[PDB]
Amino acid sequence: IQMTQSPSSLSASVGDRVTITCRASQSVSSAVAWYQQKPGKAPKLLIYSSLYSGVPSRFSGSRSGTDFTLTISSLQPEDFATYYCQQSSSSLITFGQGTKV
Amino acid sequence: GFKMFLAALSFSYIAKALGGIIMKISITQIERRFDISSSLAGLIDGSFEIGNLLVIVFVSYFGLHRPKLIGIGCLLMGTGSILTSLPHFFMGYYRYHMWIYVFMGNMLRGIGETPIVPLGISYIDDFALYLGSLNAIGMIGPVIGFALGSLFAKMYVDIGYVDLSTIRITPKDSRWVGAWWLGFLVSGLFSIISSIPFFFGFFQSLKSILTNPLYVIFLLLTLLQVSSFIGSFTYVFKYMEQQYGQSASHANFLLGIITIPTVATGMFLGGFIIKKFKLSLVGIAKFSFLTSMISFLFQLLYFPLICESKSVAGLTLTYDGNNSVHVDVPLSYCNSECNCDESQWEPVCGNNGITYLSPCLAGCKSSSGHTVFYNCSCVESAHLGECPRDNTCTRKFFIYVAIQVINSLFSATGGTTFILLTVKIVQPELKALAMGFQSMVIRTLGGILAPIYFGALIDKTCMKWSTQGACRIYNSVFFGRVYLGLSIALRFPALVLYIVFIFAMKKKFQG
Amino acid sequence: EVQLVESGGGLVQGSLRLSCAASGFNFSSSSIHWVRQAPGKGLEWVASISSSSGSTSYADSVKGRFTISADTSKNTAYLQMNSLRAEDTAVYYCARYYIKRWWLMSWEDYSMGLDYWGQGTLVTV
Ligand SMILES: CC(C)CCC[C@@H](C)[C@H]1CC[C@H]2[C@@H]3CC=C4C[C@@H](O)CC[C@]4(C)[C@H]3CC[C@]12C
Ligand SMILES: CC(C)CCC[C@@H](C)[C@H]1CC[C@H]2[C@@H]3CC=C4C[C@@H](O)CC[C@]4(C)[C@H]3CC[C@]12C
Ligand SMILES: CC(C)CCC[C@@H](C)[C@H]1CC[C@H]2[C@@H]3CC=C4C[C@@H](O)CC[C@]4(C)[C@H]3CC[C@]12C
Ligand SMILES: *[C@@H]1O[C@H](CO)[C@@H](O)[C@H](O)[C@H]1NC(C)=O
Repeated sequence: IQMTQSPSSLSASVGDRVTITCRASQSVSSAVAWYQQKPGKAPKLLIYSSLYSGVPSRFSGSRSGTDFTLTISSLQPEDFATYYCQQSSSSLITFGQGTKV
Repeated sequence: GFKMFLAALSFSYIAKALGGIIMKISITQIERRFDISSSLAGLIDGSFEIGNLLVIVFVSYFGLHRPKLIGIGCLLMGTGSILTSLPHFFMGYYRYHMWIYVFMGNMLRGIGETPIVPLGISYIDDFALYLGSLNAIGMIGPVIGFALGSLFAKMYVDIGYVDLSTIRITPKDSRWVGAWWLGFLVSGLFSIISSIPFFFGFFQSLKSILTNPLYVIFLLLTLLQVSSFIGSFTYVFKYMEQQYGQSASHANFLLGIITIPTVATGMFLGGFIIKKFKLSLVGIAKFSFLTSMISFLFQLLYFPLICESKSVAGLTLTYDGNNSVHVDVPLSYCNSECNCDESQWEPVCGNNGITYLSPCLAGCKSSSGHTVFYNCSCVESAHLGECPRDNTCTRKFFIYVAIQVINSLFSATGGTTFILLTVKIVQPELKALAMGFQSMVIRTLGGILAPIYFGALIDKTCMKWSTQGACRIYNSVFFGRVYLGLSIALRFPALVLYIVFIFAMKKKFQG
Repeated sequence: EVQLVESGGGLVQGSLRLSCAASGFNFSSSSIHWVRQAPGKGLEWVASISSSSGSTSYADSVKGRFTISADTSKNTAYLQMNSLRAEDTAVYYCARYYIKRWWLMSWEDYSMGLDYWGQGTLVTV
């Protein structure tokens, strides 16, 4: 019902491991989604714990039951944008806060 | 006034249900009287839906004066119910293409029934729940129809024209015909009296209905289930009579006492389960799926309840009753000398428990008149009544009756959800067209076809024909296998489609 | 060839009717959701509707003044605002759930994240 991302701003270099974690406060369910939104563009679905077609094999999602985490093997210059975790239940759609750079 | 219209519409529902029941219970009598096959009887049964289809499209586009048009419809119902009774007066005495009048009477009855449902609710909601009460009062009609049919099937067809002290046959015989005409005439007069107190863009929506995969899957599923239901209820009386050795009147009465209270309680239980436990749409789908599964399992339970073919010398046995066998059966020495038309339907079984086709074909040489024969060479004393069914078939018949009660109850609970599980999946502004298209598809493709292709296979299972006229002996094993396998093959793909529907409906977004 | 075009973004003192024309998929087995993004802020869900039926879902901020509809024949979805006070000046996206196309059988799956979005119209208050 509600999800929040603590990291938000996250600076790193080209060779670095990026970790974005957000927790489902209420009505926990496995229907979690990961979107990458470039400045001034529409968001892009990446993890959703399965790789979307056409997404490079460096984004990964996992959960222990409440800790939904998105990981990037290497932070390329092409993915320096904002990220949102999304809970998509039935009759309810909620979004996180936003994790950039 | 609204109260007078309510009373008149209640009487119209009673008359409609009574006419439907009267037509349904008289089918086998029509087959016997007119010497027609079961496929032709199914065609006559589907002529009602043919007549309804010929006129539903018109009313669906015009509204004029609704009470007047409803009265005209009920008058046409009565006229069709009497037209079908007319061949009784227009024919000679029954001897133990006149069915065209029955066909046209059924068509006229359908044309007359068409206006009552839509125009009635239009007038009800225009000037002002009511529909449920109207159905409850119309449920009185089946009662009256079943009682009258049970009473009239035990009265001879030529009652009032014969002394009746000379009728050799009995209701348990395969040549008996009841007074079905009276039933039809009574329904016609009731409809006429009900009539008396009365005269006092699109194709784009059609595309959307089809473009909806859930609607199409549910339409195919409901079509299959309703076709199976129609093909089972059309020949349930005939199947019971030819499978368990029951008379037409007894079959009508017992099927009525099975159906009336069960339907009356199911119509309420199915609609109360949803409102009491607050079923969601997927919950309603699972409810209907479970009811369909239970009904399918009970249909499977009918298969062990198949009585074996009667021991008949000439069809299932050799003419002497020594070996088993049904066409071009050779003559035994004890029977060859006494040559016979080889076509004499004279059911006379021997104390050997073996039924024989005719006293000549049995080798009998003397007759008592209660008729007893003597010196029957190939019977090794006879009795004119053919040997009846065995205790084992009687216990199977009792189990069949119980399972029929349970199946009828489950059917009602499953049906009520269907309609509720076909509109909630369509836009509110488009529900009327969804209901209408579903009605056209189910009524046409079930009512017009299922009786015909059920009767065709039933005739395929026949073993002795009259004159071909009406079937005399049915292959009981083959009859049961076909009559139940067709329903099973119509219900199993419906089940596979239900799960597909549940699989697809769940993942959907619901507000 | 899935597309989602939004149009109807204009300055308002308030009411506004915005549209999300769709293409490339069977509209009947789909749903349309509106997402609000204030300038410099994050994504916010506004309203949702199912296309097979009249089923709709709404957000807490917008219940008494927001309406959403869908015309199956037109293959588009519509959104209405009323009494536009100075808090709905964001950009409005329209998105659909993922749809599976085994054979000709088309069915959506809400368990899958939005796989196709819209460009967006800027509503000015
Ligand atoms: C007993 C048998 C015949 C029952 C029906 C089974 C088969 C033929 C049915 C089951 C589900 C059906 C599909 C359900 C929905 C659609 C989408 C529609 O836009 C085109 C037809 C199409 C693709 C149907 C084709 C026929 C179909 C595949
Ligand atoms: C003996 C106990 C189980 C009671 C059984 C009652 C009888 C009447 C049965 C017949 C059909 C059944 C329903 C069939 C399907 C559903 C949907 C789902 O929500 C589970 C419960 C529910 C709603 C069932 C409740 C029990 C039920 C109503
Ligand atoms: C059998 C022959 C005539 C072909 C019939 C084709 C079908 C599609 C025709 C015959 C009867 C027609 C229906 C008659 C009644 C209604 C109810 C109305 O509120 C919406 C239109 C609707 C649903 C019509 C749709 C088209 C229709 C269903
Ligand atoms: C049976 O057959 C003859 C006639 O064929 C009859 O007269 C007689 O009484 C009976 N008994 C036997 C066995 O002849």
